[PDB]
Amino acid sequence: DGVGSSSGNWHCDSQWLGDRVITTSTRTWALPTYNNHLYKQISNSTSGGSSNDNAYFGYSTPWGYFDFNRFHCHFSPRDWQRLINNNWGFRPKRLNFKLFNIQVKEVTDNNGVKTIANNLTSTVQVFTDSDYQLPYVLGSAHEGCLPPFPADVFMIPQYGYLTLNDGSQAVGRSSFYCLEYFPSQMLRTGNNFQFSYEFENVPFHSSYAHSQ
Amino acid sequence: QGPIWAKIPHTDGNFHPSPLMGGFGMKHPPPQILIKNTPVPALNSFITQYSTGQVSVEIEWELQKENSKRWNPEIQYTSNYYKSNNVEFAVNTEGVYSEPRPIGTRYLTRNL
Amino acid sequence: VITTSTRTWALPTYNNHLYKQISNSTSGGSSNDNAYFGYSTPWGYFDFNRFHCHFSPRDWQRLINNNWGFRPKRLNFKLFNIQVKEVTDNNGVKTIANNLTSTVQVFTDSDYQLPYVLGSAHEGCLPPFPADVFMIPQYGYLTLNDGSQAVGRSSFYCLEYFPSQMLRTGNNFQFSYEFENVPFHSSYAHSQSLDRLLYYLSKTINGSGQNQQTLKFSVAGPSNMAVQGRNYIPGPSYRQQRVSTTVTQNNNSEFAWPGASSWALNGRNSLMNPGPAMASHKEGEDRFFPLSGSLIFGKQGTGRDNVDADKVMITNEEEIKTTNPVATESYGQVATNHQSAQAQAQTGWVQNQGILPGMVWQDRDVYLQGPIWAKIPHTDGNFHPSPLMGGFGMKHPPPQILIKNTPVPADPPTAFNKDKLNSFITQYSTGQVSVEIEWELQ
Amino acid sequence: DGVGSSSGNWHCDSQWLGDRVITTSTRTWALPTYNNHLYKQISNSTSGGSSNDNAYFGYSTPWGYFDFNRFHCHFSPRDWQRLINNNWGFRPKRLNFKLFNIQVKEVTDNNGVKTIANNLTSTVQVFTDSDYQLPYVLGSAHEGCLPPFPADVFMIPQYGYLTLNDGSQAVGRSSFYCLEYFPSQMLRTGNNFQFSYEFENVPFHSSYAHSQSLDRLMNPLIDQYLYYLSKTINGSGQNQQTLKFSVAGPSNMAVQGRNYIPGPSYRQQRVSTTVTQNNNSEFAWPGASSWALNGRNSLMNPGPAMASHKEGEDRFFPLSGSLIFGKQGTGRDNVDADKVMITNEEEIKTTNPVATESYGQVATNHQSAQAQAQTGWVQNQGILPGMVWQDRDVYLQGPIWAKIPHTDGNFHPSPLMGGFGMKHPPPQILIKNTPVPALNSFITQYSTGQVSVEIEWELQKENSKRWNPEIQYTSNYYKSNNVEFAVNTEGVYSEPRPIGTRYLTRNL
Amino acid sequence: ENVPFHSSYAHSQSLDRLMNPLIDQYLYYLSKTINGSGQNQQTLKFSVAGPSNMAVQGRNYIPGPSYRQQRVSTTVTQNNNSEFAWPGASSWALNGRNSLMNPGPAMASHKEGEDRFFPLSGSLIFITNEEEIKTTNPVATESYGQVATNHQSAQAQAQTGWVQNQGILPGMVWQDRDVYGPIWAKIPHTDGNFHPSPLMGGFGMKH
Amino acid sequence: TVTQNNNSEFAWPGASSWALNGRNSLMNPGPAMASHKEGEDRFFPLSGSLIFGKQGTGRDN
Amino acid sequence: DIQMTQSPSSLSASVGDRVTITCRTSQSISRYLNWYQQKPGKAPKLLIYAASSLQSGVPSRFTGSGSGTDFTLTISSLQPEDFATYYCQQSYSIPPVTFGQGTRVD
Amino acid sequence: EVQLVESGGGLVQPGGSLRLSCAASGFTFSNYGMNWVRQAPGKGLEWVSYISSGGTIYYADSVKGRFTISRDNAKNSVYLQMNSLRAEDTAVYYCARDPAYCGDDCYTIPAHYFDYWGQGTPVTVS
Ligand SMILES: [Ca+2]
Repeated sequence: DGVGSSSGNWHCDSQWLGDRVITTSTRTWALPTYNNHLYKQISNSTSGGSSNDNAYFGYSTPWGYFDFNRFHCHFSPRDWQRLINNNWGFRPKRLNFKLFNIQVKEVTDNNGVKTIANNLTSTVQVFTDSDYQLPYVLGSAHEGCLPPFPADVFMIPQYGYLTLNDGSQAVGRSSFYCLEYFPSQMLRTGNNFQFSYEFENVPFHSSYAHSQ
Repeated sequence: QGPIWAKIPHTDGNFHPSPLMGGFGMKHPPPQILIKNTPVPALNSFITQYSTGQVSVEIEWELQKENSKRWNPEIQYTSNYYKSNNVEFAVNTEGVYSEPRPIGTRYLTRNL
Repeated sequence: VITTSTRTWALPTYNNHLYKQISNSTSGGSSNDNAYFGYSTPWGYFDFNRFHCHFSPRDWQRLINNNWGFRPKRLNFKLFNIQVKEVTDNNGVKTIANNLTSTVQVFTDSDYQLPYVLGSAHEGCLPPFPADVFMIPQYGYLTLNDGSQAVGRSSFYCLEYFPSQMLRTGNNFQFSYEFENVPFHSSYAHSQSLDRLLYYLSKTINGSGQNQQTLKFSVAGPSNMAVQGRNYIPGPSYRQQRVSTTVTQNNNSEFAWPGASSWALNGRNSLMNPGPAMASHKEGEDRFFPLSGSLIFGKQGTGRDNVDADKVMITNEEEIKTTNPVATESYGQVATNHQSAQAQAQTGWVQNQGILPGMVWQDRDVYLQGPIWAKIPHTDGNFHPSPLMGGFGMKHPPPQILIKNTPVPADPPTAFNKDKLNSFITQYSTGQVSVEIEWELQ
Repeated sequence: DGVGSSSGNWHCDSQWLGDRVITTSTRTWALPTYNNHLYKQISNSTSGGSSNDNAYFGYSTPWGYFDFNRFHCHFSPRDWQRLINNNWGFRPKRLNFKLFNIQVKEVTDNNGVKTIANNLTSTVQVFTDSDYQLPYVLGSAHEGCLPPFPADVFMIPQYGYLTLNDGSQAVGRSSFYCLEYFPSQMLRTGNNFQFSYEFENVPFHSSYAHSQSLDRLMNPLIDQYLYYLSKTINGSGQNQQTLKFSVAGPSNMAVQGRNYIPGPSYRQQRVSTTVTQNNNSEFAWPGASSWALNGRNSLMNPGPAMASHKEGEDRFFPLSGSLIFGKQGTGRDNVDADKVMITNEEEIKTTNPVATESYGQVATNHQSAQAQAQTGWVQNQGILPGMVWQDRDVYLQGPIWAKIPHTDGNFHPSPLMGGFGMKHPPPQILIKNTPVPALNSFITQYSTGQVSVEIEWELQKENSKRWNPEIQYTSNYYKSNNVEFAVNTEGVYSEPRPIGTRYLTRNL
Repeated sequence: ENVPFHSSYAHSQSLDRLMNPLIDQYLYYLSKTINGSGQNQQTLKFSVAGPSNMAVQGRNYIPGPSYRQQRVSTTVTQNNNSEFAWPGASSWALNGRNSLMNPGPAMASHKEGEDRFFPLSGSLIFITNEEEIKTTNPVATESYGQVATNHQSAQAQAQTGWVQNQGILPGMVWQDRDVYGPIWAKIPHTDGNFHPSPLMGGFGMKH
Repeated sequence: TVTQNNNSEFAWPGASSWALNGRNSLMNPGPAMASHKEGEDRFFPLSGSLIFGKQGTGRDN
Repeated sequence: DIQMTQSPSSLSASVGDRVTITCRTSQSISRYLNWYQQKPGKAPKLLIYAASSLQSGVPSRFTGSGSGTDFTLTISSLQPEDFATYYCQQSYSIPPVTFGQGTRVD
Repeated sequence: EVQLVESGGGLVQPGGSLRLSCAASGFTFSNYGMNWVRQAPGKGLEWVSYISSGGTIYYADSVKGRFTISRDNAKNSVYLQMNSLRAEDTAVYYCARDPAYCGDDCYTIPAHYFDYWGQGTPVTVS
């Protein structure tokens, strides 16, 4: 919409309404450039691969990703106390995601002194995989999720994946994924991105201890 | 501090798909969100570049209320009253935020 | 009256975008009386709570000469023309350049969920002169402590955990506020006095000698006005020590803290300042003032520490001496015993007196340099909530307005690292603030 | 309706609905015959009346009365936990009372063997005083309330009252009340009794502790624009008088100007838990804070609401300042300190002075060249404009309401033992067995029934933005011989410790 | 304008007798600090407050405020043989001028049983007596009570002190002065007042 | 308490594992099981539970 | 500081015998006397607290009686297990708690 | 069940400094007062210092001004910081629990008798 107009506001709080809780978290992120815009084959033998139990093969990508998959992302310690002392169970229902106030910078190294300035015409590419066609790395208890304390600024982790291997070599069935082969929304400093998600039906997590 | 969901692998069969590190197993979990900086050529030569922005996420949680007829009081999660150098779950003098202990969800009780 | 003030502000980055635990320990001051524990925040805040923010000296003259009373009604606040500057220091000299895409966060605390620091009479208010450019003060708060340590009941607030509006250079912010009904401040001096608005015991003895006891009663009349029956009595008193502006008269010792009147809370002594509203001096003595009993303002350019008496402006409350006792005097006398044939009547001086039925009193006067409102603490009970430094006490005062520069990180490394980013772009913002208050006159 | 048809059901539970709680309690009672159906003048000299401070005059009546005025009547320990951990305040709204399943018995003593049988034609008389015309004895923290544990069967206490006296003698102004001179509903074994009551508007009891103290309300980072008097002399010597002034700021916080001051105090003597530390003399009554009325000294108990001890001084307690409860099975007279539960209000220290400390100092003279500055201690301080204070806390075992005496004036009528002061509290409920003559000769007779009381409570929810977790009331995690707040092997129910309502926090 | 009805009744109960005489309290008090005899006999013993001892029971309300008056007997031989009408008077100072305290805060003129004593400036003299209010109000010629003056210890004995004047406390009740006399008074126009009812009796009014 | 443990390196040798296509993976955390018997708080399963780092904890050993 | 002296500093006895140990204090400590046994190298264990009471988990044979300045510990039906040093301490005058010198049983 | 295990101890030169810790398990540590007592080799039991739940602190006369006692309830540990050690400080130091505990809302009556103890740690000053 404009260079001098904000594309979104700061939302952090929890709303306790009856049988529902709505938690909102807003963080500030910083995305570098990974792999100098390259896809690179990675395996164990590059790192020396001394053990067969540790042998892997795969690819590292220039893309980053967002991970909110830990609980302290969404809950303050007081909201977590308010949850576990009063309730026998809980489960997620709806998800609402927003990405806004994009700022792209350019870095120049002239002799020893670095200099950083705005690049107003640069874009950021973002897409979600809602057909689940990429390898799914979010369920492996990885680092790089939004920080538990809202005042912390965090670095976006680099996306990568593994496929079949024998030792450090590949096999005919191994798959390669170009993430550019996915349509993705492009954003300049005035654009924003949002999408909404509906959790599929899951049983309540049982937050209680049996007395018998 | 723990994980929330996992993706149930796509397979012929599974038993009790609930994930072993804890949390909610799902065949279609929250989707992955991929992001990169579009390359700006200065082609292996480019302008050194990075981005920064605000990200906001919102989850609606459904609650199951405690119905119990237990007479005596429950165990509860509580802070300790006694004096200490720092407040637990707060910043220290250098401004570092720490989480002192892992907190589980199981305090209230039910009959088996 | 509708007053309007516009100013230009500059907002730095406070604490390198960090919350920090602070205490007397960090500062290093050992004393129990001054021990504290709390937090400092990256956030700044706006304070218009002094009168000279909204009033010119002529408007103040126009107000106090023609009116018996006044009190605020409505409020309107605007924040606009936001400019975010970045500072790049290259070798010797630093260059300032506009950052167009940066933001500035602002929110009001309208549920009163944060600690309320605007009632403590602090520096950092809008300056009295409209062409002055002021620095925005840093927000910080105190919690419960034991010595330099927190207890488990101490609370920590993350102001990032409040929804706030993010402003780029073209965006603006505004809100309006309705003052809750408060009594008109009295801005007049009573012409009459409480005692100058039936029989009494004139003589207990006939004359000199033995067994002269008698009871004689006389009419109370204009001849003797001390003994007449009265319906009302002056307000409460908590005595202050008396100090003279002529240094020779005062005792040659350090009695400033030792001789002070104070109150103890949880084992810590606090000076009683300014304290209950009392007359500064008796009629005819202008050289004496109560030790802690008055407000003392610094003159322009006055230093911070150990400045002489000609560098400060000591207010005097003498206007209220009609309904209120003198700060440096006892309230009166009481009987300490039962007289008898064997015992003379004994009396004692009342140094402090609480409320009695039938008291009337005046509050403390307000000044052009003084505070406007305070927040009434949220408690089971209070009496005459009007604040002791002067002004209008309110349970829902004008909300706090919190503002910070959104952190913009420098270039992150090329390989992922899980630590939080400590490397940021040096930055600050500036802009305009306008605050409009509607006042009601009596 | 009938001899073989029940007149009511058993209702005990709590319903947590939004901002409201509805508690219902049903108990089984037994009413004897008191005073052999007689009104009897009582006074101190009948018991010997050795002390003038203890002198009384009044009447004991054949009537009994129902008392539900303690909190554990209406709340289980779990419901009380559920209340105090989640809520900033509460207060009663509606009251609903029922008396049913009346059973009257007759007792016959033939030689040694007693025999008890039903008397189906006997009546019980019950009325409420809703015009408040009787002396109101329910706000005195007396025994005889419905038992905390629902399976206990309790005995109804005997009603009595006091009137004016001089010594043990009466005066012309003393009043006598015949409770028969009140219309009362009569009940046989098929009748039941009920009435409903609406609590008058009261402020929510504050079940929270402040997270700030009255003297720390300042911003620690910023100076005040006020100045204070730092130095009265330049140094050691003669003729060194000076006036120096400094900015009040973060470095010296004791001297800053403040808008509000702590509440009133009436000093208590300080007693230590460790016995050797205390003085070797009898000071229980001699060193006690008291108030005198018409020449009789009454102990000040518990008195104004004040913090029990300074931070870091757990052992000391005000002599009459705190409410002291007995443990289950505690004797009547001269029990040891481990048989009682001394509640301590240390949570109100933020806004209230310590009970065993002076309020502060005042100046006692005019200094001059020939006179040093003199100060003196304030042992008691009444209300000043600008004071703020917290009331006394309520406990699971403590009283709920009191009746505000009917007077020309009062200040902050909230009752000093804790709870909700009311001009029209829940009315007294009087009950007796109607005399059946066998006229000083009667049939020996008693009754029994079920009583259920329902109260609606309004809740004030906790809104806090505090990041870190609260203090909560919690049960002990580790093994023990018994469960706390349960029965032991002999079937006795005990309340192990007193439980206050203040856990959650607020800003000051 | 709207004013509270003047009370024209005498309480039939006293503020310290409001209890049920037949029943114990569930509250305990500290009965003994020493076992008995001589050296090293410290203890803490507690007893139930009940009908036998009515002084030590807990109470929800306390008597009203007091400012002590000097006591004067109608029998002249009893009074001290000196001039104390002005010197031994209770007064309040304003702007350096002393006004006699007349009639003063409403208090009971004398204890029950002593009718020959009256407050020096306590009662209106046309000599009326306020004894009706002795139920909720302290006696004008008596102390309000006692307070502790020190921290006791193994070294220091417990010390008390007499409260000559007492301001308002939370939980006080009191009666105003009786009307005989004046009817109404004007409430002064001020920032604050407490219980504006005039001290010579009658109805206070802002108009 | 480390002196109660055997004086040998059993972190990998004694660990429960599962094998897939000839590669041994540690069983972590594995099936959900109680960590210790009532009364024994000093024992923990070798790979049975989730272990978190404290703030400022290093990467290795 | 209250001084305590256990009278039979050393005691010789055989299984089944009745053993009696007493201590006396300089000033009365009311009913606050506690008894401990300590086997060599082990930490002491509380046997009897508050003069006449008995700690949970300790054999019924042990008994205690006394008040004021005289207290007695009486082992009944002595067994192989209870040959130990025994200590008496007073919890009356605090600080500081005082302990008896110690009595050995053979 | 209730266990106390204390660490620290071992040789220290006279005038030196040592820090004894006592780690507690099997009970809620913040509810109880903790004691250090010491037994000199070939000598009787002696009490050293006390700290209560709310932080009342006592020291023996012989030890006062030198040792300082403290507790950390997050680590379930009580600490004895011993400064200016002397050759009479050689002993086996024990950690002993005081059983008295009433609750949050009422005063606890300190028993000053110790139900549970540690195994002890030796401290040798030479
Ligand atoms: Ca409490």
